[PDB]
Amino acid sequence: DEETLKKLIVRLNNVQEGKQIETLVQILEDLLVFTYSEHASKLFQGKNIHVPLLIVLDSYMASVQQVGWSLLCKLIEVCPGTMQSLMGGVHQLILKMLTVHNASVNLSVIGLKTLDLLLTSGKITLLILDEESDIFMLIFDAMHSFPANDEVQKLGCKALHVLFERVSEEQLTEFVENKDYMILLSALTNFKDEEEIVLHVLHCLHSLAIPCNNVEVLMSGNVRCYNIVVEAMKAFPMSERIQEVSCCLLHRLTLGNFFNILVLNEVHEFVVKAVQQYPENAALQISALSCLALLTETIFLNEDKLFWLEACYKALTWHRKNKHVQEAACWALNNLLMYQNSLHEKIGDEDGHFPAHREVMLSMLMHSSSKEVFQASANALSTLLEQNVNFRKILLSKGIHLNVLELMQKHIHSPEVAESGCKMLNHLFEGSNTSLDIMAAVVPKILTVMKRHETSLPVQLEALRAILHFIEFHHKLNM
Amino acid sequence: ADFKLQVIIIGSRGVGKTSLMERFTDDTFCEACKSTVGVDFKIKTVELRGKKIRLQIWDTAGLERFNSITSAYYRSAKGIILVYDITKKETFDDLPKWMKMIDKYASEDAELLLVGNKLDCETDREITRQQGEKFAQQITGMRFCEASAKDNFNVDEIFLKLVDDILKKMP
Ligand SMILES: Nc1nc2c(ncn2[C@@H]2O[C@H](COP(=O)(O)OP(=O)(O)NP(=O)(O)O)[C@@H](O)[C@H]2O)c(=O)[nH]1
Ligand SMILES: [Mg+2]
Repeated sequence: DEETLKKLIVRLNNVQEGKQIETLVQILEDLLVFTYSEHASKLFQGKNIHVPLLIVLDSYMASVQQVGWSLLCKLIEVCPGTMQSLMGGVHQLILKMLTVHNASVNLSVIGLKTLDLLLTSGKITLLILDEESDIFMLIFDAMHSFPANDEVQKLGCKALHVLFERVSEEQLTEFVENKDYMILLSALTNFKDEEEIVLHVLHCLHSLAIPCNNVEVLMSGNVRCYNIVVEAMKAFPMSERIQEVSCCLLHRLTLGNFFNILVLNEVHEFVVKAVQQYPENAALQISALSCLALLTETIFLNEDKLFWLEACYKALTWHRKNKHVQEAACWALNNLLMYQNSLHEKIGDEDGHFPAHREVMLSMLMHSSSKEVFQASANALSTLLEQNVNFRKILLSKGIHLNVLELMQKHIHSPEVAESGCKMLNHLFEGSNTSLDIMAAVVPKILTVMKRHETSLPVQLEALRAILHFIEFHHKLNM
Repeated sequence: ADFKLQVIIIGSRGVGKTSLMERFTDDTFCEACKSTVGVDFKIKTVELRGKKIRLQIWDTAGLERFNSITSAYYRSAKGIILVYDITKKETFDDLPKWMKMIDKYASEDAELLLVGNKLDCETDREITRQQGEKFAQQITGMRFCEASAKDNFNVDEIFLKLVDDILKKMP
């Protein structure tokens, strides 16, 4: 019972013989996996006795360090309070424990396992990073020395996936100094069929495509980031994790070099399948619809039309309460309709056709408080009106003109929303009547939006186009 | 990283543009070099003239179908390299069209260098050796320096002489 553990602590607290001790805690390892009770609830072990027994009594030893750093990981799972006591040490110890034992494929798996079980806390990652060890050198050396071992490659990578998110914005640009690229990418080659390795490698590559002097080296021809496509095609056709991570990476890669992606046809034919197959993971939508709204000029400069629009309507309808989904989705719908005129005939209120104009209308009227959604929504209702003479008769009756003028006057301190709303008011009225109350209510608001942005070249162009539609009865028109 | 360049490599297909870019940047060579499906980088860092130089090498297609897409990149190119294979004569006679595209799209500070590839078949060379500078008797920036990718003969001479000729002029 507990008195046995008291004897064990009394034995481990006093070092007399260097070899017998490795029995006592070893029996404790049995009581570690003996699930008869949580007898390790005293909190005396594993945090104040076992760390001095683990660093002092055998620093260099594989005698005691192996079973000690195995007991610590078996303890952290069952006894939870140790996760609060390890920091707030265990972090100066583990770097030396990886440094000294640099040459064991069976004593580094347990070090990286304690690392991948330890970094999940936070506030110990920070204390590991601020040290003399430079832990990335240690994990990269352990990955370099051990190919074909399935657990150093994983339990690593998963320990980088959580360590690259908080490093720097300059150390990240440094690791593209012919390092990250070789170890991380190669693991992808040896274990291209195991899931978790590929998912964590896609995560890690996603986490160092953040700078701008790094998207060049990743999209280059020496380490070509079209491993995203093979990963999305073979090692995970039907698992949302790798699809979401791969596609967010592909959204991050589309800098000013589009004509590498879209020409290599498998980098715009696969993102569309990732949208249409998974319409219920909002991160996938806010990545993919933005990526395809960027790439659509190139993918239509070179059916293929019908790809996006069903998915964009499904994204508008479902994720109503989100703002990023609606911004990106109506962005993609606008930039699809503006570069493929034919399916203008396929977006309407009648049967079969999709009623997306009502959805963009309600998606603007809900999210009044945000400038980006009104920006992209006015750009998406502009194109949906300039090629039709029947959508400018429903919105004119439902009352969208008062609503868009109140929206413009609420966001009075931005030129983007003024320009987009003024373009909507210009396209909406053309070829209609004007019951003088409409003009008497509108034209002061457009003049207010005209003398508060007196530098922007399209906010008076669109304005001195839009006011042109409005310029007894004489005893009212004189007034 | 003190300076970035934009040196492009243009030429009719089959000559070996990709082979020269590979011999300069990563020294690899496979005889069945798959043709470039479009444009492609191959980034390089060279240290010369007391400066670090981030050289970008845009390898281009060479077909007639992609001739529009490549047209987007002739503007920023600090130095343009034109190539013709000495075994096929029409691969040299394309050069009026390439020079037309250069004179249409390029800038004013764009040095234009000609390179003859695959010199190890000089004994089978259906194009001579004198014809190069004889064609380069046009605008005086047009150098000429034959080389050969598969045998690594005068390969890096091309790029090093070109980057020296570039950065010896601009401040
Ligand atoms: N012996 C020898 N063979 C060469 C040399 N350069 C190219 N070749 C051969 O010629 C082939 C032509 O392919 P490639 O290098 O792509 O020519 P390319 O004009 O650049 N093709 P593209 O521009 O369409 O990408 C090469 O695959 C190689 O077998 C050279 O210097 N010597
Ligand atoms: Mg080639």
